[PDB]
Amino acid sequence: LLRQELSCPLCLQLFDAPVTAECGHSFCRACLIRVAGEPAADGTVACPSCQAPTRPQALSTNLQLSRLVEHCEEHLDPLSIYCEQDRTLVCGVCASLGSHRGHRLLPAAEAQARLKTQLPQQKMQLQEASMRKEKTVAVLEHQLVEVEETVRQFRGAVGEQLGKMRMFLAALESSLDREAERVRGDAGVALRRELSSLNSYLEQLRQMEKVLEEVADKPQTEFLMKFSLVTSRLQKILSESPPPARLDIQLPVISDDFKFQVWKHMFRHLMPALEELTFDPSSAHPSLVVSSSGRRVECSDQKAPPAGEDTRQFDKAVAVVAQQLLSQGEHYWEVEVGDKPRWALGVMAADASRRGRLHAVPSQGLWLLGLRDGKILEAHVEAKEPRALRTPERPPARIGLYLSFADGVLAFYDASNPDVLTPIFSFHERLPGPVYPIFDVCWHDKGKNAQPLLLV
Amino acid sequence: LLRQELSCPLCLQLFDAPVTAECGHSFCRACLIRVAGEPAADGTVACPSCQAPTRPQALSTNLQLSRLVEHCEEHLDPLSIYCEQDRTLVCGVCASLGSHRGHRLLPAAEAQARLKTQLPQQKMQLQEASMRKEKTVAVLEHQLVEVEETVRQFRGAVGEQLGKMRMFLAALESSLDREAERVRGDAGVALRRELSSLNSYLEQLRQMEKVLEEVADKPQTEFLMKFSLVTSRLQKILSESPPPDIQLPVISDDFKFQVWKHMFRHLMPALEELTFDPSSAHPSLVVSSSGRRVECSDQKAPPAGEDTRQFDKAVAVVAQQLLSQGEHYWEVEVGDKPRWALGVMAADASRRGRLHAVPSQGLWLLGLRDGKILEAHVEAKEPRALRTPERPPARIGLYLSFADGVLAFYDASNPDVLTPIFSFHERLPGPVYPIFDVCWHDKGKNAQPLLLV
Ligand SMILES: [Zn+2]
Ligand SMILES: [Zn+2]
Ligand SMILES: [Zn+2]
Ligand SMILES: [Zn+2]
Ligand SMILES: [Zn+2]
Ligand SMILES: [Zn+2]
Ligand SMILES: [Zn+2]
Repeated sequence: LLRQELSCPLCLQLFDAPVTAECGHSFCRACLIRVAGEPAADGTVACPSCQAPTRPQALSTNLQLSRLVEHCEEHLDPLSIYCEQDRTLVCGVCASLGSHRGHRLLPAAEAQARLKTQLPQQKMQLQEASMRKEKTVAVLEHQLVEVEETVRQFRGAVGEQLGKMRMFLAALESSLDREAERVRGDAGVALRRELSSLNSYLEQLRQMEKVLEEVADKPQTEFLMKFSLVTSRLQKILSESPPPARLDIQLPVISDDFKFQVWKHMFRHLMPALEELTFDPSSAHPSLVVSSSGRRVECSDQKAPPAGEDTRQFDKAVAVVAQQLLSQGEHYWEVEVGDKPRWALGVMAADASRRGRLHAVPSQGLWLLGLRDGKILEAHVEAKEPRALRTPERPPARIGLYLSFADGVLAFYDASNPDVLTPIFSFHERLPGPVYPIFDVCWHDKGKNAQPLLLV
Repeated sequence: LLRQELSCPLCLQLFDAPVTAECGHSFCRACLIRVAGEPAADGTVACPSCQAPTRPQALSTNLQLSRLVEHCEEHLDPLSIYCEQDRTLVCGVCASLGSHRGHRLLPAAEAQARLKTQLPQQKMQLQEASMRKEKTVAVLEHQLVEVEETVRQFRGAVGEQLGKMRMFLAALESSLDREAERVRGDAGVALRRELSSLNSYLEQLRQMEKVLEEVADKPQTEFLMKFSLVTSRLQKILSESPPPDIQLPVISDDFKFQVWKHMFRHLMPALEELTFDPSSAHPSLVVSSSGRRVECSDQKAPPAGEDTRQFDKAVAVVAQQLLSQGEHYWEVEVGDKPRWALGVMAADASRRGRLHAVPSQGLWLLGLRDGKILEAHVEAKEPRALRTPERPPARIGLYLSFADGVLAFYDASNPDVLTPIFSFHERLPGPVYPIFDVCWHDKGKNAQPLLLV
């Protein structure tokens, strides 16, 4: 093992006084010194091999292998043959004795000729190992940068999740403390108006008391003069007898009901940017009259003219789609429905045969929903039969809708109060998209389906 | 026909030079120039009775008798006769001429004798006016203190309303970014260990290349030495052939909802480490663990006593303490309990007599029997129920605020978050007591141990 366990990959010197580390390794001194990079100034001097460090300040000087050691230094006979059964080089005397008296072999000259011939193949394996190690280096850089930049995206989402409600709270507190401060200004004006009034009154009253104290002993003429003057002024200020009442504030004060309604108002007012970039009539229909930037809809008393047959347009399906749709991000918009007693909403891809709303259900991804007669829901869902819902204790007025993607986050909830929305139903599952959601209003229907339909 | 401008009715002093201004009033200047309170030292422009735009240099004056005279002295006849149709006292010439040739009057003496008699009565009226002025000053101070203390309460509610979610967001971001930093540390440990490995590999590869470059032209002995050494080490490293992914739960797209869910939990109102009260305790509800955890067994119970603070038949529990301001939150578990009851009552109803005691007298009820048959009653014939959700119910949450009667108790099928399924709506003067009851064993299975906090 002079060349098997006593083979330093760095030195192959005359091994004596090996340095032992807490990793469980024995090695040489300058051989290990040849490794550069990490001095104790930058930190640990860990073993690059076995995940167990050892500082140069924890010397456990153990020379066990150096004392286990004992041309050739044993026979003056140079190393002679590499064993072909043991796969080991020894010297002729040291080989025949001990190790290699009983194996199969190949002669030394032939073996070294084989090696001197095969040299470039091992060099190619060397540069191939270098190529693989650099492939792994590139994987390392790509993985580390992808991780830290995904962290960049996550911390940015954190930043925006902060910013939404942070700016909301700042704006609400500022608005309402300025409201309170303007009430302060009004009350201050009132109190200083009464201040000026009553301050003039009492100041001149005490002036009057001192003046009468002086005038109590004047001759009869000016005596009566001042008497008449004071009589007139006192009768005037008693005619100006103001019957005063208190103020009776009705300022909305911080109770402990606010939390619910204010928290709904923020739950609504969480809203990213504008979606006032309108629709596409690419499959529009006859029976409707539109206005208000082409947005408010109804029907009128003019029979509707038919349309020539076209491939994309429906046979009769009187519905509407829009223009924009993405496959990333978030979007919001707001509508109202008025007194409309029957309508329908759903969504469809490029796959269905648009001409004909015959038997066609979300079984093929032809997603449906509708309602008749005020509140009578008809939920055609992944079952050929509709379902119903609540009859709420108040009529529904507006609608508001929002889209997020990764979960197929579809959102459409009533907004009968612009301060606060009220949920109706959702389906927490994913849709690939973007295909279009489509929305339908029925015909004139004798004028019964002819009452206005709002939007902004 | 007011003669009020004999002098200024608000100054009663020397030369005035009356101002005819756009306020609709006749003004002086020294009246409030010598005296502060409505001063020009800060830019005041208001009338103490109208508050109209007016400046002190719009003079349109009269100096008739001021230039004439230097006692009436318009005739060298002092004021002589008081007039009664107009309540004026003038001199014979100035009265009879013009003003007072045709009125009711008092010539000489009775009126001024009345005045000399009534002097102290008008002084007493002056004391009354002083008392009224002090009433108005006290109203001023009361308004000042109410205003500044309303500012106190509003700014304090603002501070705490900030602090709750401000500390919540800070804590959540800190916890999760430190979690991210620890994931960074893990990735750093992996990359630096592989760094040490591969840098040692390439460094000793460079050593091998330089050694072979130097030594490729040496004698055969050390040649064969190197041959065997490299053979052994290279077959060792080919045996050491490495045969080579974070699953971090990322934010969802509905993620905003769950973040709001956890905030809805950790809103952090006051803590209620104050459990039930055995002020009317009974046998079959054994309590332990600082009066928290309760059980019961198959040994019959001593019969009922009779006193003030004890129930009719209900072997049940009442509460110790309750105030009239603030908020109180808690989270509960029910185990496999299929039947129980909770409610609230005032100091008026009797705890004796198990007849149909109902919220008809404001004795508000809620209960459950037989697995999931909910029974929540108000003044009617039968208690009501609701949809029975599918995912198994585990835990409960409850909340109280006082001034608005904010009563709350909602499902918490995951203790992280509650979901509103059933509660009532009333404001109570209070504080009236919450009471709690568990029914019998029914072979043991109707009575299983109970917990809170
Ligand atoms: Zn060495
Ligand atoms: Zn030998
Ligand atoms: Zn051998
Ligand atoms: Zn004056
Ligand atoms: Zn005025
Ligand atoms: Zn006269
Ligand atoms: Zn008269």
